[PDB]
Amino acid sequence: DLAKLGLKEVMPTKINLEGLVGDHAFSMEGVGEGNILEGTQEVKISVTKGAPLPFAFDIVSVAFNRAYTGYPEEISDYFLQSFPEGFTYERNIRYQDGGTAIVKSDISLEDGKFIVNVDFKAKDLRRMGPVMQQDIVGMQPSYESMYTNVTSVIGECIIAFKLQTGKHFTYHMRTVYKSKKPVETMPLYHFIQHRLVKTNVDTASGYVVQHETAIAAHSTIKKIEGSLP
Amino acid sequence: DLAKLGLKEVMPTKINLEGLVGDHAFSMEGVGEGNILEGTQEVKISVTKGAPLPFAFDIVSVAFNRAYTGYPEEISDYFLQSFPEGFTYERNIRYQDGGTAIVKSDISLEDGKFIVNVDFKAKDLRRMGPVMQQDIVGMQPSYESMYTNVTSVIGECIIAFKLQTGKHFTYHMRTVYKSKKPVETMPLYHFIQHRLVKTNVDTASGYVVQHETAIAAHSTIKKIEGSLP
Repeated sequence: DLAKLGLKEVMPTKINLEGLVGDHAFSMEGVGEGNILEGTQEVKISVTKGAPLPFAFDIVSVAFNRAYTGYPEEISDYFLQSFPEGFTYERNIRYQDGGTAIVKSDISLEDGKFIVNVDFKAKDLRRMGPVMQQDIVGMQPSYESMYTNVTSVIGECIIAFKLQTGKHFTYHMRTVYKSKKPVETMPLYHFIQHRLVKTNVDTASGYVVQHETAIAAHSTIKKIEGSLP
Repeated sequence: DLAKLGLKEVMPTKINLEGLVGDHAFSMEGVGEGNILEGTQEVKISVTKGAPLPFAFDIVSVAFNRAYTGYPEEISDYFLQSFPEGFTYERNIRYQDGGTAIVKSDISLEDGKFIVNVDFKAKDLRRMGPVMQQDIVGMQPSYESMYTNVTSVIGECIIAFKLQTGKHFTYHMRTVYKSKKPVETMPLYHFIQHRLVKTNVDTASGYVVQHETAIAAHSTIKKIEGSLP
């Protein structure tokens, strides 16, 4: 199964991010590993150029691979089917205060390692908002709706940053994932539950270790017999 | 418990909707009942004025009461706490094609019956889109993030209409729910899983019976020990 696609159960990954938030350009690197059957991943991230960042780090957490998703056999796995070649995605983010972000990423398979190249561009961020004031402690778990659009897969989600005061600051994320080569079966409508946490925050070392768990599933509410749709 | 709030397990409900979509004004009525502990409801809806509607009915499904939500004891129930007085909500909807909708509703408790008065106003709907062309078969299940904002509760969700061709058409919904009187405890961040189905579609009678199941819960992914937030 995974050997036909050129993958193993525990894949290492290297991710290179080029970012531009407002007028601040920066570059970030991330090295890590994950399990593609259980849908877990853990990456250590550092800032190579542009330090220190004048915004909250957590806005680029979703930029640092849906191959790390736990898919049941009853739901077709688009991302694992996309390999050995990999897949790309274009992702639009609207924050609740009007700010926007655009994330374009390519995920390749090279020497049994997931090589991710991602470009992150944010604009119209409020100077007095929690992102620029860095009042975000982390992300809350989320549910991303996934459905088929001809040959692509669309995922829509509402991400919520928890704030120091206990309040929340949300954004709407819409991603178009495209396999680089044709895929046998396109998936039906389902959800991917995410939980992205920060397992280590070392400000003296300039490293942030984040762990994401992603589990694909249908709704746990049974559809009423003879009902539409 | 429920008797202190003036409620019973199975509450009947009457809902009156005044709507304006584009230049088309209309009025709709709905009579039904639900269980507030299990989080189920079923209402029969008809069009009193403005028939026939030139748009898909399913856009007003979310307008036809979070009191019908199954809440575990470990998650505080804002909506049931809001009673006997009831609660209001203001709801903003952005469709994926640029159209918008505004829903203002009041939910009162009168004679052991949920009396809902809702105003629905939609604009900028595409003439060649699935809403005006009526290509929608129904809603898919969803997950609505719920969190506290001082004294109000904010819920954010992505609703997906299934289309006749099998494709999907989504919209982003953000609702501010406000209890009419103070509430003892405000809830923590959680989700409400919805499944709104159509149990009966009788076009000859002009009636549509819809059933919603709503279950409140935390994330089913265990938070990693010692991680942030």
